[PDB]
Amino acid sequence: PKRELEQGVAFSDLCNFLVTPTVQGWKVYWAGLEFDVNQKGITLLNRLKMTRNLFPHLFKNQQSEVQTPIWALRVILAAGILDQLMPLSGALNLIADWLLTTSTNHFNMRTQRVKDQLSMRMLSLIRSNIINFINKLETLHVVNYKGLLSSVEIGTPSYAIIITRTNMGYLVEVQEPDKSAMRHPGPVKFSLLHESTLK
Repeated sequence: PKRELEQGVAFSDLCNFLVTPTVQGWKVYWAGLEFDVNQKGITLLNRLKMTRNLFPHLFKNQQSEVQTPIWALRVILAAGILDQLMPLSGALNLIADWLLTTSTNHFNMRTQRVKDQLSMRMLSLIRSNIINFINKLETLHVVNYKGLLSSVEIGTPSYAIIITRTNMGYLVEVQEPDKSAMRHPGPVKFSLLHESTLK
């Protein structure tokens, strides 16, 4: 049955965040997209917590917590979905949430409605959103003294995402919707994804 095949492939590709260890780090395969995530930049972030004074809310703040590079990738995927989002966006939003607020490799479709939504079209729309987003990110300039764009922000009721281009990769942060971390020393989660990962 055509619907059956279609939904079989969409379910498989959207509900399984596939991670495979490699020599340099990790291969991630999700939604038919492939990423090489390496462990570079990892140690540097621990060590920091000039740049240190630029992002005091991350480095000079006992409420900031460094995450894994895979977490950073997942934040980038969710952001990619949400950025155009701002049809059934219910399913999209669920997916983005799963990606960003959890570390599980499988997406439990709770409702049957959600399951019904999983289709070639949904796969297609998600892939296109994420690719568009990645292209946008690649247009960011490194942090600079002229007025050239270096950050994008994706704000939602539940959380605020901020992604910044620096000489060491994309700095990926999630703060509370209000931006309590920016006083004040509100909580914030963050990491670094090397440039190579998005190419």
